[PDB]
Amino acid sequence: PSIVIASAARTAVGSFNGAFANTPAHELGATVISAVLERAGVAAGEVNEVILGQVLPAGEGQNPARQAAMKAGVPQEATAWGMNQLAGSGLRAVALGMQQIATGDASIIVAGGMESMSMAPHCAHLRGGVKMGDFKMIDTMIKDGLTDAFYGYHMGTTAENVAKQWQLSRDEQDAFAVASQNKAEAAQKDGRFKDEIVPFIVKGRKGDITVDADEYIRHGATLDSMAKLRPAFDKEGTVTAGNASGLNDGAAAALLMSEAEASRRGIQPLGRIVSWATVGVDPKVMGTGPIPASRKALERAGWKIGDLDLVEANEAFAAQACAVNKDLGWDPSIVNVNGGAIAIGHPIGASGARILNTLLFEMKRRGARKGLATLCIGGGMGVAMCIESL
Amino acid sequence: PSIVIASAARTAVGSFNGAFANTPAHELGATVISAVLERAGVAAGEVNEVILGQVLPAGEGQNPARQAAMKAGVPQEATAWGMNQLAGSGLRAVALGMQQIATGDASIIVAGGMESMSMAPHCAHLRGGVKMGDFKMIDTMIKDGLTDAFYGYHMGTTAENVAKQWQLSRDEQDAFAVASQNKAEAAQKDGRFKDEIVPFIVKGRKGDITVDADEYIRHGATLDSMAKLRPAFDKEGTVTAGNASGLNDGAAAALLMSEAEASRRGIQPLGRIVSWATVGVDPKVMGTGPIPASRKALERAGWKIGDLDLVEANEAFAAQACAVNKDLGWDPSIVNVNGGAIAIGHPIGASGARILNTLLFEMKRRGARKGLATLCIGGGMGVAMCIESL
Amino acid sequence: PSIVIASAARTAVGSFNGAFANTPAHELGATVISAVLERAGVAAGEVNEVILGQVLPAGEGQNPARQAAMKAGVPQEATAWGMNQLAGSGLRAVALGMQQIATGDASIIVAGGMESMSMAPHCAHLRGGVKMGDFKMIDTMIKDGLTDAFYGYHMGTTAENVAKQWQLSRDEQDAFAVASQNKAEAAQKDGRFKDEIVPFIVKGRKGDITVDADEYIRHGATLDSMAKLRPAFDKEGTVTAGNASGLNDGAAAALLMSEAEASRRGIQPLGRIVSWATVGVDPKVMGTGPIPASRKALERAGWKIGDLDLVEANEAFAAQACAVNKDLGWDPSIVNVNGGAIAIGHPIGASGARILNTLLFEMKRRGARKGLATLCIGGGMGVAMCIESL
Amino acid sequence: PSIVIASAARTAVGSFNGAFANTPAHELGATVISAVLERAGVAAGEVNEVILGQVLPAGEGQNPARQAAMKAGVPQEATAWGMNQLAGSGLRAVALGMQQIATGDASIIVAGGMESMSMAPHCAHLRGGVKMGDFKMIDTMIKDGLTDAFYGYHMGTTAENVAKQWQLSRDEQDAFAVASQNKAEAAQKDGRFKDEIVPFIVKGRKGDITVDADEYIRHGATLDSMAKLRPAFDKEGTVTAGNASGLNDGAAAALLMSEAEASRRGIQPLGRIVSWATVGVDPKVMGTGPIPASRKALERAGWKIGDLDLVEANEAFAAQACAVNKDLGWDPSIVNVNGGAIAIGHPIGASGARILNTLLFEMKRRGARKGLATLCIGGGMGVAMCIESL
Ligand SMILES: CC(=O)SCCNC(=O)CCNC(=O)[C@H](O)C(C)(C)COP(=O)(O)OP(=O)(O)OC[C@H]1O[C@@H](n2cnc3c(N)ncnc32)[C@H](O)[C@@H]1OP(=O)(O)O
Ligand SMILES: CC(=O)SCCNC(=O)CCNC(=O)[C@H](O)C(C)(C)COP(=O)(O)OP(=O)(O)OC[C@H]1O[C@@H](n2cnc3c(N)ncnc32)[C@H](O)[C@@H]1OP(=O)(O)O
Ligand SMILES: CC(=O)SCCNC(=O)CCNC(=O)[C@H](O)C(C)(C)COP(=O)(O)OP(=O)(O)OC[C@H]1O[C@@H](n2cnc3c(N)ncnc32)[C@H](O)[C@@H]1OP(=O)(O)O
Ligand SMILES: CC(=O)SCCNC(=O)CCNC(=O)[C@H](O)C(C)(C)COP(=O)(O)OP(=O)(O)OC[C@H]1O[C@@H](n2cnc3c(N)ncnc32)[C@H](O)[C@@H]1OP(=O)(O)O
Repeated sequence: PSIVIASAARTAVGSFNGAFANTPAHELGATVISAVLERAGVAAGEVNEVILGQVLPAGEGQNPARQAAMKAGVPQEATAWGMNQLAGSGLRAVALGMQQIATGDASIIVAGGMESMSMAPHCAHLRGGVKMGDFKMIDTMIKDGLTDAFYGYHMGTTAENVAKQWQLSRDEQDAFAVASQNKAEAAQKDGRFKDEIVPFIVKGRKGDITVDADEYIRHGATLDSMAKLRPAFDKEGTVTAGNASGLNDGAAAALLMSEAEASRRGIQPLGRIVSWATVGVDPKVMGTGPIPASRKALERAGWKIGDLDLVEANEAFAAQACAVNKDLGWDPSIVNVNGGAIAIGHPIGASGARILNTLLFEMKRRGARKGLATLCIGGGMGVAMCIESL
Repeated sequence: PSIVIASAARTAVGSFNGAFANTPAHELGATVISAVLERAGVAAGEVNEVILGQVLPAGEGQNPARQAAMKAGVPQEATAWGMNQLAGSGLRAVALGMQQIATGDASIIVAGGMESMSMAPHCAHLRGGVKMGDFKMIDTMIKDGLTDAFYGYHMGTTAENVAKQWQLSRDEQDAFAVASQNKAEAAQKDGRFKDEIVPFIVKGRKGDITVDADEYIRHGATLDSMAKLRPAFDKEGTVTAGNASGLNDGAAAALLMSEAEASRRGIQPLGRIVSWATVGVDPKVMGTGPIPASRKALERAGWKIGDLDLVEANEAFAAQACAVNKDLGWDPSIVNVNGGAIAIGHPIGASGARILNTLLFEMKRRGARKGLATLCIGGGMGVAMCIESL
Repeated sequence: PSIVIASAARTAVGSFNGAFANTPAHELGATVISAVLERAGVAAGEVNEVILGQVLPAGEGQNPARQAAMKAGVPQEATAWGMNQLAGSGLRAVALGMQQIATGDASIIVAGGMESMSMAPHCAHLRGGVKMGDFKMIDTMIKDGLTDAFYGYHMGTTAENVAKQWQLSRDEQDAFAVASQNKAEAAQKDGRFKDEIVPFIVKGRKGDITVDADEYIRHGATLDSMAKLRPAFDKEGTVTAGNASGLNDGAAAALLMSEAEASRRGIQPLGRIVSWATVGVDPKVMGTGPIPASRKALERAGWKIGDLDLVEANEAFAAQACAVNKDLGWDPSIVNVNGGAIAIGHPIGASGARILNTLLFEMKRRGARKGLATLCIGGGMGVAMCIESL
Repeated sequence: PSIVIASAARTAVGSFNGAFANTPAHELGATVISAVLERAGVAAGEVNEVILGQVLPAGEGQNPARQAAMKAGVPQEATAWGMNQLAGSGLRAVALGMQQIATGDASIIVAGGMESMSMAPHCAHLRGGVKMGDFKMIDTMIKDGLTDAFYGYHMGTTAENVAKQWQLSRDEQDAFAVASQNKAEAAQKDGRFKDEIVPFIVKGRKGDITVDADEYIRHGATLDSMAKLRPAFDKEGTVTAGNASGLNDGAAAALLMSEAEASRRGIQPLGRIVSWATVGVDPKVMGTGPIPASRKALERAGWKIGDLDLVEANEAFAAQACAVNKDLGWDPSIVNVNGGAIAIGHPIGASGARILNTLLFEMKRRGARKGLATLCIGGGMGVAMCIESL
């Protein structure tokens, strides 16, 4: 089996309670679904299944993947499901879809992720009844997204642990963050994100608004402004809101089919999926996940690390990002060339399809042959995928 | 590629706010994961991944499937993820596991489902705030489990749609339900759930309790107690509390590996998976999903309906189940031989694994060579899987 | 001016989530208003104002006093208002009614209090929105009723403060508590609450229930059952659920007019109000409020402590009740002759009026000439009223 | 007894979720208490009681009036209590305060009201429990403040009832409303609210903000702006957001003592309370309440309507204000000379004190000898107070 990405698309990443503050994930989803269909010239009638990574579905109704697909125009006869491996989710969905094709179960799959961290509700278990006493309304975004289920503290605390292990100074984390911002503002301005982004129309009462730019990138980001910030978790620590990514909203998708199918339709694919791997690590240092993941995927692809021409490695925190780069030893000048999530944002279930978008379109534009996408995963996991240009 | 269910276990299904009223899904999940390992004689450290269907994860912490796997002693090295195709989630998880092993990405998978409908919280989106006026706190079990996203109404209203299209009377669904209650009562007393069920220890403060029996089945179920119930959804309707399944809690799972590996380990498998399928249908008549999904599966196995020795066809509603039997035309004496969900319970994300567990242990008990398991899915889909004993 | 109490009534006192669990305070209020009118031979058309103490009006609608008055058939031309001096409220309401008559602003007032602790809601401020992080749903009963606003701790902690300053042992508190129960039981069995109580009909769907007995009084209370309880507020503390009053529902009221008006009508009044007083104390030892208030009220009446024939002093906690008795030195045999709040219950806003009811019917029964009613108030206050028989 | 108002003060009236959006009512209250004291040259140690009207206390903690008094430095020996007769509260507190002094129960009282509509929580009764389905989180400001308890509709509907009975056109209402804005604007710019307002410091993390000006008054209000609005309550109705008052925060108070005590201390009082009255009306036309109350107060004073030099009549709705003016026949040019609540706001429990404040400082400024303050009250009441200058 030879499976290709025929097309891909993503929304802009919206800031917490910004452009997409009242926009449900399945609407962002539906827009990306329509985009990948139109970009490859495949009708929505020909899609067999839609697979979407989503971490925070509380309150959005039955199977939001099926809602995304129906709104996109996919017919009732196809199928649609969601899945959750946290930040890994959106890239893992892409691997799952490839498997559907490889085992002769489907011809054409749309896979990716969607998230609205904005729209995540607060909740409380209330059936028994609260006879006496205050009770907590729990923020589901914090509880289901950002808190370790075993140790009970924030993901940023695991970033703290990774920093300590690898002895990464505050100045090393800030300098990395300022580079990711500077790279991102540069790509934005030079038009390097227009290709991958499909504009979203936010319908309203007193006017439609078109959103086509990443609103979380901060312009003119400087080391001095990074150095002014207070530590955000450990009170004499090194992780801040400046060297960690944010809470964001968006969606992203790819259309997969067999190489042969693409050639029958005259489609020029963005890449062939050569290998993928998922691996587990200690949850206290979950940011190490991408290391055994990226190395296992490379092993499956039969490739050496120096064979890679481009990498996209999710930047949840500057700490885990510096460490991952240090261990694997690949050339920093080929990693996150258009910036990473510290700058662009981290819409969790979507992020893995997001970075895959960035990779595929950058690989197309510089003529790169081989690349890899990798992310760390809360609870101690990593996921990775190798991509080769045709 | 030939993939087999080495082993399988489920919990008793508990009634709503009943035995597992304060038990999170991942604990019921950890208990079945450990039982599949034990029953097979496989060490937890040999498990590559745990895949669990779960529909209602709100408030349960990051990646509940990872929480289940970790409490069951599966090492940190392994991976876990959750997925949602509503009531088909648990069956689909098994197929996804199968796929992991057939694409050469894994050796040993634990797959199934888990659900606590009792532990599901109420929620509201409150980030923008509520400037003025009343607002609703939403039941996430109804909103995310039992309400159609497209038309707005309860799943029982779809069952009513199918009762009118297939012209099924209230005496025909009442007859169906009592028969299911009688079949499930006779099975329980006969000892025929003992093998599949693993006891679960409810940890309390004033005493542990060991749950090893389904508590939702009602004994001595009469047609008159059925015929004295007012309709739940349509006031001139046929669907009532008694001819529809309940709200339940439980978990259900299966250990997957290749046939060659089952033989190297000296494991005699419960069955070989031969084909599966999912298909979509008109959401208004979602209960019909199992018709095309069973047909596609049966065709992907090269089988005729006639070949089948045993079928488990989830009874969400008597209306949908009466209708599926009518269209397919298999012998109703080989369907849900030990009762159905009307009797037993319908723990949504878990139900598809549940009915697989009953199918496998019954097929072994009687000596049946071929089995089909199938379920309808909210939003309008079906899933099915063909099993063959060795 | 001389103001009399022409008539008085109270409902039975309901247990927390017991007989009155779903009855709003204003329906209790209305039954008592009707009763005081009937008992005096005064028509509702003659009432000028209704004044009701009430601590916990949240969720009850606009001005519950007006709702109570209107339901009892008091004409729209009358006025009605609520007030809050915490447990002082129902007694203060009577002094405020007496003031409207003394200043010539009204002729006939109904005053007292009403409280539904069971029907108190939980609440949160949600207008600004909750951008990120958990929030508490606050129990309004605990927050508005039972928590000190200055120090942040439960009223039971101020009882601990008093026990420590007055060196009152757990043994002494428990004996006081068991004596309260035993006196209240005896009084109930002997019929001594019959006169003061007006029966309340709790309307239902499957039948009405009449409630005319205090349900919180525990029959056969033992010293062993007080002695086994654990401290409720301080782990080396002495105050327990046994030697504190409970959380309760009820209403109580009195009909006030000038002495000259009672004589024109041919009414035999229950008592003349001779004096009242309210004084502040340190919040930390609020249970001491009755000391300065009783002494002030006695000064104003021109009476010595030894002149009193009967005293009702509210027993919020055994600790403060004991301290009050010690400081004042009145003969304990004339205090709370029929038990107090430890046994009967403490429906906050109604209690001041409840104990006045008990005092007036007992004075009448035994022919006592001079009486005092007093209560402590959260936030550090005391209220007292001197009554003389005619 | 002759009782005088020695001094008075109010905060600026804040807009809904505006300047006081996170300021509890008791904080606003404490500032006004300190101000009346400072203005009269009376020490906090001399105050016997504080009486504060307040409609919406839910969530604020035990007895907010005590909390306000304590914050202002009134000694623990003094007493404090809240009351609620709706928009009547803040004026009625003054009359209650006058009564304490007239019956010789106190010498120095601070009386007024406070309200934070912004801080009013949402609530639900959750004790019994919510077994299944959605439930309502009720806005306490609307339920307890603005909804009639007998008919279930907004106060705005009662305004429509009045407009209908009195045949008041939309253009007459919109003219009154624009006049009220234009008079308030003029008075604000001329500095006529300076004397009555005490500045409130809103303590902020990143800077304090001093609030000394009424923020709800619209500058340059046009008739065309009123004329374009949609009816707010009845779809062919006449009452709009423009010709109704708003939802607002504020506090207001007066220091009261005997005329002879003022003389001893050398205080030139703002006024002598000559009479007061409260009367009920039909709830359906509650806006007519000022008519019978103002006539009763004038009767009790021995004054004809034409003896009055200045009137303050609260403007809940233009409709009722117009009705009141037409029935009473007072010269409209002496009524609400500096604008009314349509322009300044309506902080419910504080409103009656706010209008008293305005009346006293205007009477002083122009040398008017005879004044009257009156307001309508939800549930069908009126309150009125007559003042004479010394
Ligand atoms: C495997 C995984 O994927 S784990 C990853 C999952 N995602 C996460 O864990 C998210 C991690 N981040 C978070 O949880 C949150 O965004 C936090 C806690 C770090 C920050 O949240 P907040 O406390 O609300 O920080 P916020 O975004 O407001 O920033 C704080 C201040 O720093 C400023 N700031 C941040 N970055 C910069 C910068 N580069 N330059 C200058 N100023 C900056 C902001 O403007 C802000 O100022 P303000 O509050 O006066 O307006
Ligand atoms: C794709 C899919 O899978 S769609 C399927 C998804 N599943 C569902 O939608 C679940 C459908 N069922 C439901 O929603 C609910 O069970 C309902 C609304 C139908 C009824 O449940 P509830 O409203 O919570 O009521 P409850 O479970 O307490 O039972 C109601 C009454 O019927 C009685 N009852 C129900 N069945 C029977 C029976 N077979 N014999 C005798 N009595 C019965 C109960 O004992 C109870 O009686 P009571 O009022 O005298 O105490
Ligand atoms: C000025 C003023 O007014 S301040 C006063 C205001 N009012 C108050 O502060 C009320 C004080 N009391 C309270 O707040 C509460 O009732 C508390 C916290 C003390 C106890 O509340 P709860 O959690 O409902 O405890 P609860 O009433 O169920 O009692 C606990 C146990 O003690 C037992 N108990 C209580 N009294 C007795 C007794 N006399 N004999 C035997 N057992 C007893 C109960 O039966 C119960 O037993 P269980 O746990 O085995 O079932
Ligand atoms: C006896 C008694 O005391 S009963 C009195 C008790 N109080 C009440 O009953 C309160 C009555 N008022 C209310 O309930 C509310 O203020 C309402 C329902 C009338 C309006 O409230 P809201 O829903 O928040 O509407 P809002 O105040 O935003 O006004 C709506 C629009 O009209 C506009 N508007 C308001 N006043 C004016 C004006 N004078 N000129 C021009 N436009 C105006 C606003 O700017 C707003 O425009 P926008 O939303 O595009 O920015």
